[PDB]
Amino acid sequence: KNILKIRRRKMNHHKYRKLVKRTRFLRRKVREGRLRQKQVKFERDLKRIWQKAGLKEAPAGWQTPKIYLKNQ
Amino acid sequence: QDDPPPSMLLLDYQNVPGIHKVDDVVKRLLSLEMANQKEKLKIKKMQLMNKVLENPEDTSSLEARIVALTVKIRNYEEHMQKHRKDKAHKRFLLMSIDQRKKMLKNLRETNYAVFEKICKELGIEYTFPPPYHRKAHRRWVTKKALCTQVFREVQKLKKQKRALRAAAVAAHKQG
RNA sequence: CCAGAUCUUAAAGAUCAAAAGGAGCAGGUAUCAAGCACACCUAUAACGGUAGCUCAUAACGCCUUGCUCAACCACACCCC
RNA sequence: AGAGUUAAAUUAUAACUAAGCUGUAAAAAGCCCUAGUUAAAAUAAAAUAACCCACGAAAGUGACUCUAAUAAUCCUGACACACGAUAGCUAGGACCCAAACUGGGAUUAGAUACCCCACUAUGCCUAGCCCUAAACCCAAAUAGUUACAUAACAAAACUA
Ligand SMILES: [K+]
Ligand SMILES: [Mg+2]
Ligand SMILES: [Mg+2]
Ligand SMILES: [Mg+2]
Ligand SMILES: [Mg+2]
Ligand SMILES: [Mg+2]
Ligand SMILES: [Mg+2]
Ligand SMILES: [Mg+2]
Ligand SMILES: [Mg+2]
Ligand SMILES: [Mg+2]
Ligand SMILES: [Mg+2]
Ligand SMILES: [Mg+2]
Ligand SMILES: [Mg+2]
Ligand SMILES: [Mg+2]
Ligand SMILES: [Mg+2]
Ligand SMILES: [Mg+2]
Ligand SMILES: [Mg+2]
Ligand SMILES: [Mg+2]
Ligand SMILES: [Mg+2]
Ligand SMILES: [Mg+2]
Ligand SMILES: [Mg+2]
Ligand SMILES: [Mg+2]
Ligand SMILES: [Mg+2]
Ligand SMILES: [Mg+2]
Ligand SMILES: [Mg+2]
Ligand SMILES: [Mg+2]
Ligand SMILES: [Mg+2]
Ligand SMILES: [Mg+2]
Ligand SMILES: [Mg+2]
Ligand SMILES: [Mg+2]
Repeated sequence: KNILKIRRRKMNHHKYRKLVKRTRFLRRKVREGRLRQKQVKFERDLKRIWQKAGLKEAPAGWQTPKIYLKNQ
Repeated sequence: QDDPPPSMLLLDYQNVPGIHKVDDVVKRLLSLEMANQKEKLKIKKMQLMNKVLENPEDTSSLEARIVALTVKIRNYEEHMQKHRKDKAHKRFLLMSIDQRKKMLKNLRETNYAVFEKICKELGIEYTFPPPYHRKAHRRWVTKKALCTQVFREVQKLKKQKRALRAAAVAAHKQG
């Protein structure tokens, strides 16, 4: 019967939900690490825009927000 | 928005003769005072079409149906303002607007003269459907703001270049 | 569509065809979804004015690669 | 979706009597501030009707009353707009009762399980979020035909 496939998917999900719990703080470090590079790479993309347009400095009053930051 | 007067006979008990000779008691029992919201809508719909429509006896016309939907749309908005957490009526309000929006587009492509009069009288503002419906996330709206601001700054750099630098060359000519 | 080069001669015919342009057709990938000035008007060939242009029928990116064959496109040590 | 309301049960609580009361296949633990009877708020949940099959787009809804009310003159349509049981999160309020976790008892070689007792998150109301299900009638929407014709099984087969 099809139960031979639901059980196989049950064990994999049950083992994955223990791999996250055992190494929860390892994922916390990596997630924040990827978020910093995500923000930094976004800054370089905006920095490329104004440099190629001929300007020397970013337009006055423009401070790039940290979109990938925890807020509410 | 419209406000039907309170002391008015309901739609049905109007054309029958010999009403004004009746005492105030029966007139009170037939006025909008002792009638629920349903009878109020009839008076709103009856008055509204007689002010904007050309031929009131025609119900199958697109303009007549648009007037009918507008009465329901206004009624739903009044209900929504009171019961804010109601979700069944909020869905009805959105679908009623979409149906009126669809019918206004159909009227525009067939009879422009009538469409202009309907749009002006009812206060409806017809906006063309914007192409490429996309979800404006924070990254896109931020980068779009920068590009527009950089574009304005480039204009100032060139505009002052057109003024000062040309004048400096013209200074040699003028002396 | 074709300037220009060359040949012939009665200066108007022909051979090759740059640049520019488009009815249509044209590898893989959307886990590349937004590109960021990519539009236009006036007269000037300036200035001034409008705030637009391309894109889920695949723009903008990335990877692989000569070809649709009387032949065609490209390179001539490297820094297009 | 709002506003108002309560029949049956249960509990705080009081009186009276009794010495035991709960619990299991059998026991222990727990209680003795208890049990039975009479009187009785709040909170929560909605017997029989239902052998009925109605309403909504779906998830859902079946104690009573009132108000508001169920798009389109009646095709298809997304990554767009709106919604989405239960569990879970944030803040305040409620807490009869049920109850993950936890503690005790028993069983067992072990039982951090089934069984018994106690109690918490929580199930509840107001405001916000999360957007997941065997979200399954595993059968997409709109018009139709009973012709042709049985892989199997199931809820017969098919055309635009
Ligand atoms: K009941
Ligand atoms: Mg596996
Ligand atoms: Mg050419
Ligand atoms: Mg020529
Ligand atoms: Mg010539
Ligand atoms: Mg990948
Ligand atoms: Mg070279
Ligand atoms: Mg409510
Ligand atoms: Mg004992
Ligand atoms: Mg007692
Ligand atoms: Mg109490
Ligand atoms: Mg049923
Ligand atoms: Mg429907
Ligand atoms: Mg309906
Ligand atoms: Mg549709
Ligand atoms: Mg939910
Ligand atoms: Mg819940
Ligand atoms: Mg909850
Ligand atoms: Mg949290
Ligand atoms: Mg809480
Ligand atoms: Mg509790
Ligand atoms: Mg309890
Ligand atoms: Mg134990
Ligand atoms: Mg269901
Ligand atoms: Mg499914
Ligand atoms: Mg379905
Ligand atoms: Mg469909
Ligand atoms: Mg339908
Ligand atoms: Mg059908
Ligand atoms: Mg057989």
